[PDB]
Amino acid sequence: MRHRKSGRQLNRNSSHRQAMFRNMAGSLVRHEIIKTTLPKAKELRRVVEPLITLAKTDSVANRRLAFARTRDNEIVAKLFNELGPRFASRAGGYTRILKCGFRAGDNAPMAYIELVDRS
Amino acid sequence: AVQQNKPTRSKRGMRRSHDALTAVTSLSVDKTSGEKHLRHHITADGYYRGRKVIA
Amino acid sequence: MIQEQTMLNVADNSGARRVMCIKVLGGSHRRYAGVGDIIKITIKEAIPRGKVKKGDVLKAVVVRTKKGVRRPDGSVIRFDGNACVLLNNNSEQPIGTRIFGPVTRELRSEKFMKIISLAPEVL
Amino acid sequence: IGLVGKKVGMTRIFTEDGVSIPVTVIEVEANRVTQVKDLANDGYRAIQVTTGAKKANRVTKPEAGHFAKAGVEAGRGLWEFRLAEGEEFTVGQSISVELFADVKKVDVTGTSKGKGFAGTVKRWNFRTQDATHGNSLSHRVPGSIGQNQTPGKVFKGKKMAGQMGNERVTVQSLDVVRVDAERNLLLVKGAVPGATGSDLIVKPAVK
Amino acid sequence: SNIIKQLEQEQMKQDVPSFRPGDTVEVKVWVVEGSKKRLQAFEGVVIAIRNRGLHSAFTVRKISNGEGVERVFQTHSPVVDSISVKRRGAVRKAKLYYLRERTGKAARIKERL
RNA sequence: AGGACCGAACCGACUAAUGUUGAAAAAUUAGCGGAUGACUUGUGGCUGGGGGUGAAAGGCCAAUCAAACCGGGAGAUAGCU
RNA sequence: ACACAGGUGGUCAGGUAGAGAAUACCAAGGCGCUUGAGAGAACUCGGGUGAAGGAACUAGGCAAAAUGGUGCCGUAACUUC
RNA sequence: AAUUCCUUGUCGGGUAAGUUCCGACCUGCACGAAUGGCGUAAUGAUGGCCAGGCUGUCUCCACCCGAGACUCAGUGAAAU
RNA sequence: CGAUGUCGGCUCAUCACAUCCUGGGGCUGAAGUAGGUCCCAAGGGUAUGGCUGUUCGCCAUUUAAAGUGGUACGCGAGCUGGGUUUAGAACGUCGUGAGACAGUUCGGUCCCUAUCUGCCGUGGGCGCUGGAGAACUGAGGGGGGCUGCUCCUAGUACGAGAGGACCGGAGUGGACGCAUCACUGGUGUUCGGGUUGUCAUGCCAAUGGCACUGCCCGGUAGCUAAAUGCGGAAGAGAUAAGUGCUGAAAGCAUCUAAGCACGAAACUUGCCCCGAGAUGAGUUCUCCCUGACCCUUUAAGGGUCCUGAAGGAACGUUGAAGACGACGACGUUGAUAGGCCGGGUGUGUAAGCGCAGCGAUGCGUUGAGCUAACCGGUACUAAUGAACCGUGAGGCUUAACCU
Ligand SMILES: [Mg+2]
Ligand SMILES: [Mg+2]
Ligand SMILES: [Mg+2]
Ligand SMILES: [Mg+2]
Ligand SMILES: [Mg+2]
Ligand SMILES: [Mg+2]
Ligand SMILES: [Mg+2]
Ligand SMILES: [Mg+2]
Ligand SMILES: [Mg+2]
Ligand SMILES: [Mg+2]
Ligand SMILES: [Mg+2]
Ligand SMILES: [Mg+2]
Ligand SMILES: [Mg+2]
Ligand SMILES: [Mg+2]
Ligand SMILES: [Mg+2]
Ligand SMILES: [Mg+2]
Ligand SMILES: [Mg+2]
Ligand SMILES: [Mg+2]
Ligand SMILES: [Mg+2]
Ligand SMILES: [Mg+2]
Ligand SMILES: [Mg+2]
Ligand SMILES: [Mg+2]
Ligand SMILES: [Mg+2]
Ligand SMILES: [Mg+2]
Ligand SMILES: [Mg+2]
Ligand SMILES: [Mg+2]
Ligand SMILES: [Mg+2]
Ligand SMILES: [Mg+2]
Ligand SMILES: [Mg+2]
Ligand SMILES: [Mg+2]
Ligand SMILES: [Mg+2]
Ligand SMILES: [Mg+2]
Ligand SMILES: [Mg+2]
Ligand SMILES: [Mg+2]
Ligand SMILES: [Mg+2]
Ligand SMILES: [Mg+2]
Ligand SMILES: [Mg+2]
Ligand SMILES: [Mg+2]
Ligand SMILES: [Mg+2]
Ligand SMILES: [Mg+2]
Ligand SMILES: [Mg+2]
Ligand SMILES: [Mg+2]
Ligand SMILES: [Mg+2]
Ligand SMILES: [Mg+2]
Ligand SMILES: [Mg+2]
Ligand SMILES: [Mg+2]
Ligand SMILES: [Mg+2]
Ligand SMILES: [Mg+2]
Ligand SMILES: [Mg+2]
Ligand SMILES: [Mg+2]
Ligand SMILES: [Mg+2]
Ligand SMILES: [Mg+2]
Ligand SMILES: [Mg+2]
Ligand SMILES: [Mg+2]
Ligand SMILES: [Mg+2]
Ligand SMILES: [Mg+2]
Ligand SMILES: [Mg+2]
Ligand SMILES: [Mg+2]
Ligand SMILES: [Mg+2]
Ligand SMILES: [Mg+2]
Ligand SMILES: [Mg+2]
Ligand SMILES: [Mg+2]
Ligand SMILES: [Mg+2]
Ligand SMILES: [Mg+2]
Ligand SMILES: [Mg+2]
Ligand SMILES: [Mg+2]
Ligand SMILES: [Mg+2]
Ligand SMILES: [Mg+2]
Ligand SMILES: [Mg+2]
Ligand SMILES: [Mg+2]
Ligand SMILES: [Mg+2]
Ligand SMILES: [Mg+2]
Ligand SMILES: [Mg+2]
Ligand SMILES: [Mg+2]
Ligand SMILES: [Mg+2]
Ligand SMILES: [Mg+2]
Ligand SMILES: [Mg+2]
Ligand SMILES: [Mg+2]
Ligand SMILES: [Mg+2]
Ligand SMILES: [Mg+2]
Ligand SMILES: [Mg+2]
Ligand SMILES: [Mg+2]
Ligand SMILES: [Mg+2]
Repeated sequence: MRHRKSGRQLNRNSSHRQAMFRNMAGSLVRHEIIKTTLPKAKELRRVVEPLITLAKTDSVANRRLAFARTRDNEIVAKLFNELGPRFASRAGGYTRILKCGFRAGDNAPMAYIELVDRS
Repeated sequence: AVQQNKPTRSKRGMRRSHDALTAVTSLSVDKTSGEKHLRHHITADGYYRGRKVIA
Repeated sequence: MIQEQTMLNVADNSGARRVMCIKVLGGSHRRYAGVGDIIKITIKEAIPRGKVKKGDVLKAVVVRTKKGVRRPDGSVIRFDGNACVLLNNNSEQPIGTRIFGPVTRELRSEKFMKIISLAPEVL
Repeated sequence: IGLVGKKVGMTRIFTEDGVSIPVTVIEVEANRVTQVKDLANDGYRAIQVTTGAKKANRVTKPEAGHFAKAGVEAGRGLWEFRLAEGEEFTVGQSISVELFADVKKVDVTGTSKGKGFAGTVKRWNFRTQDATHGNSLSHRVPGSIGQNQTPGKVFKGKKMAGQMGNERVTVQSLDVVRVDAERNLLLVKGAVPGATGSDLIVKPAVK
Repeated sequence: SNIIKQLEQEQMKQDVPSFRPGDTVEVKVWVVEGSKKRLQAFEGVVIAIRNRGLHSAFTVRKISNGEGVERVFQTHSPVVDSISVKRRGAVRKAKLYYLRERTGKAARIKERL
């Protein structure tokens, strides 16, 4: 049973779950605030925060490593250029989960997840 | 796997006694934008704990 | 961890080569046997001119298991082959005079002094 | 009487022999006594103990008034131990860990780790049917739970699926290995109930 | 917890050397035959090193008259006395369990320099 | 060369599991047999009910066959329910 | 009977390995299978791995597991050659 | 023996143990010569048995991945 | 017969005593050991395989013993379907023939979403006579009970010998059960690495996708068993069969009619667990509410204004708690979760550069890089100031203290 385990399964096999997590992280880095369901964003916390922690020290090895994590040169360059110095002086916790109601088609409890240095 | 007699409307009402809903207790009225929302939920205009976060 | 229908090899020069356990002795629903345990074996194969014939039934003490035995510290001693030392059916002494391979220290008692004295090593 | 410890973790103790002992580390703080019950007031001879320290803004006013009239610091719970005849405990006393400076065996009682809605094979140690040889939709189901038409009832206490564990269970006569009067530890040998952070009542042994 | 680590480091040993999995090791341990604490010498390669602090272990495997013998020594136990490294081996792995299905010439290891 | 060999199309249907008020009034999945022949298939024709056709099982003849289906004799008859 | 995992004959047949129209990834192209969100209990279905033992299971090695290719060495009893 | 009741006939091999298997004995209830007898290399999604390899088939199950089951929202049957 | 599915195996069992072991005895053609037979006793325990469809059996080998029966020859709305008892086929025999054979081989669909009772778990309502939070006592129920071997007593008693005790004491095992992850290990499709084919990131380099996690190799936490802790008791009560002491009806005798003592794994207890819905609703402790009127049918009555306590509930962050409820922790006066920092473990020398070789590759940087669930810390984000249910001294009759 689920004693001391961590990581929501989210009704998806593992290849699909990892691929949608890096896709949602790319969408968050581009559009700077996204709106998704609540457990998807609660799992996106511990995925999009290691990218910014990795890019808080800029180097070629960490830049290729974030290219492995996100598979996109735009997300990599936007990270290491703008989301590095903006959250330089920030000891973790770069996202701000805001619950916002429900989705009208399947009653999924929605959530607006943004970066804290948004505005 | 199938029933033996027809159950009364008494038994059907007694079983349905639990499936009735409970209401939302009380909506939090925000202090600085005067509108109702759920607890810990952002409103329709976009306020939550005072400040407008969203477009 | 030796069951019925295991196929032990033989760690003495008594004559057998590949023996098969048939009944562990000691209790009802006795499942396994560690080392230093008396089982009953049949003999599948022999050296041609030996003390034992193929198709007999005689007791044997297990001396080496692949599961290993836990010391009172935790040092378990795996081997690479389940072995045994043949015995007699009534008197229960080892039939052979010379033991191949190593032997554990679990075997040392009042009972198996011949086997622990005739082993080359004790591990 | 006993103590109310909190099971920290399990580890080894080595001796100079070379043996290895599975040792559970029950930390035991100074157990405060809150209320001593006798025959004419209450109905039996038994004391009430408490440990730890709860938040002031989490202890409610009945509990806080109870502790403040009792005269001790606001603990974290309550437990009640019977008094064998020959013990007169004061209401302000604070039972230390050196109570076990003489015993060899203790009896440890705690909440076992709840394993869910465990089935029959996990719970009551049933067996299975075959995984091949024709067997269809019945690899681990219970099986026949009664007889034909007489009884015509499943007998009470029939072994079935339910919630395994999360129940007070007690292990009897574990040997105490060490009493640390400095670190406030009781080092026993074996496998006490409960996970890390469980509350265990440790009593001196009966058998 | 820190309490377990306190009780752990108060009786963990102090002179554990730098054996790497592959470096062949001769261990002198305390065997009691009758009533005599003597030493036995178990020498062989080290195929599995496990670190959990006081619960650490290493699995020395040798060939003692054809029948190979593994033995998982508990490191900080006082039933071992001496650990020595005969030669410095070097594999590109960390737990050499592939050595079991090889014998003789096909289970040597290139030396570390 | 072959009613030869191993094997995809294509024809099947040997075993197992899943379904069986299913996705399906016989199927899916994983394996399986033949796969240049007594093969298989498109399109049109032919044989009509005591009749057809049958490498033969009383099989097939429109989800029906120890004698089809539709109408008529016909409100057959029924010492039976 | 259904916007039904079923059935249906011809023509066109790219890249990389491959013997191949198998197979794996692809291009052009086309789609994501008309209910979703959680939680990660029993139990069931499709699967993966497993100590030590290896048919002891059982009606029965049913099912699974293994063996698998190209070139060379080699090959018995029997035989209608 | 696909024919055999008594019958698990008897003897031998195989196995520690073999109502099945294989080889003989003939006492063929009730085989038998084109409704064929007896042989037989090849062939068999065929029948019976043994052995090597292999393995959760099992001693004894344990964990893990997914689809259901369970909870919320929508639509919503059935045999009885 | 407008149907109750019929042998055997698996899985679950439960009961009886006409007992197979273990417990207690009486007799013995009982020296000891091993026994024979009879009486009390059902708490536990009661085998693996070969052949057959088997139950049964025979056999091999253990065991303390491998109980005898019921329970629809228990159990197919739980499971094979080998046999029996469908349609194919054949052999012997019968019948001229269609066909038949408790004769024989070969092959042959086992459906169901649980309404009610039952049972295993877990909740909502209200009650318990003011309300709320805690601990309890225990009426009553359940669980558990098995035993081998070795040694001491002691080769003593006994016996001519061989052999070999009773009673008691100690250890070490089997089977069963509970607990746990510290050890040995398994798993560990979320960690690390190798590697095949191919596609893509313009290309080399480095990486990612896809092929059951592509195939392997290790493996953290967690769950686990083969792994390691523990259990069964001791003792007390009343006893069964049996043994008695004293003792008369019956001057003797007599275990019994008066009286008393001993006596079993059986029953009540002792050990573990549930447990005040135990409506017989118990006990103790703590905390909180100390305001106004208005009315008629005066009542344990209704309505209005102010008040809203103790606490609960809701919401949120969640948990070694969990199907959903429930239980537990926490809500800025804060470590609950995520992040972050340090660590630990895992994998096993990353990238980039430089050197060496023709080149694959090696060397130096390098035990480097990466590191899920673990450990100790840090408010960086998220756990909002509220609003909501709950009220405002708690009836009558008697009795005891008070004045
Ligand atoms: Mg966690
Ligand atoms: Mg879903
Ligand atoms: Mg994949
Ligand atoms: Mg009726
Ligand atoms: Mg309902
Ligand atoms: Mg749980
Ligand atoms: Mg089984
Ligand atoms: Mg079925
Ligand atoms: Mg199945
Ligand atoms: Mg029934
Ligand atoms: Mg009745
Ligand atoms: Mg051909
Ligand atoms: Mg197919
Ligand atoms: Mg072919
Ligand atoms: Mg006609
Ligand atoms: Mg016919
Ligand atoms: Mg038809
Ligand atoms: Mg007709
Ligand atoms: Mg009519
Ligand atoms: Mg007429
Ligand atoms: Mg559709
Ligand atoms: Mg279609
Ligand atoms: Mg192609
Ligand atoms: Mg293809
Ligand atoms: Mg699942
Ligand atoms: Mg497998
Ligand atoms: Mg295995
Ligand atoms: Mg492995
Ligand atoms: Mg293995
Ligand atoms: Mg066999
Ligand atoms: Mg068998
Ligand atoms: Mg069997
Ligand atoms: Mg098969
Ligand atoms: Mg396979
Ligand atoms: Mg016969
Ligand atoms: Mg014979
Ligand atoms: Mg014959
Ligand atoms: Mg005949
Ligand atoms: Mg004939
Ligand atoms: Mg003739
Ligand atoms: Mg056989
Ligand atoms: Mg619904
Ligand atoms: Mg009938
Ligand atoms: Mg009827
Ligand atoms: Mg009796
Ligand atoms: Mg007698
Ligand atoms: Mg009984
Ligand atoms: Mg009874
Ligand atoms: Mg019976
Ligand atoms: Mg009967
Ligand atoms: Mg029956
Ligand atoms: Mg009968
Ligand atoms: Mg049956
Ligand atoms: Mg039934
Ligand atoms: Mg049949
Ligand atoms: Mg027929
Ligand atoms: Mg008949
Ligand atoms: Mg129900
Ligand atoms: Mg309730
Ligand atoms: Mg009781
Ligand atoms: Mg572990
Ligand atoms: Mg651990
Ligand atoms: Mg491991
Ligand atoms: Mg793995
Ligand atoms: Mg593990
Ligand atoms: Mg690639
Ligand atoms: Mg490249
Ligand atoms: Mg792709
Ligand atoms: Mg007693
Ligand atoms: Mg007298
Ligand atoms: Mg007298
Ligand atoms: Mg008495
Ligand atoms: Mg007893
Ligand atoms: Mg008793
Ligand atoms: Mg603080
Ligand atoms: Mg934290
Ligand atoms: Mg390390
Ligand atoms: Mg790399
Ligand atoms: Mg490098
Ligand atoms: Mg170096
Ligand atoms: Mg490292
Ligand atoms: Mg770290
Ligand atoms: Mg911490």
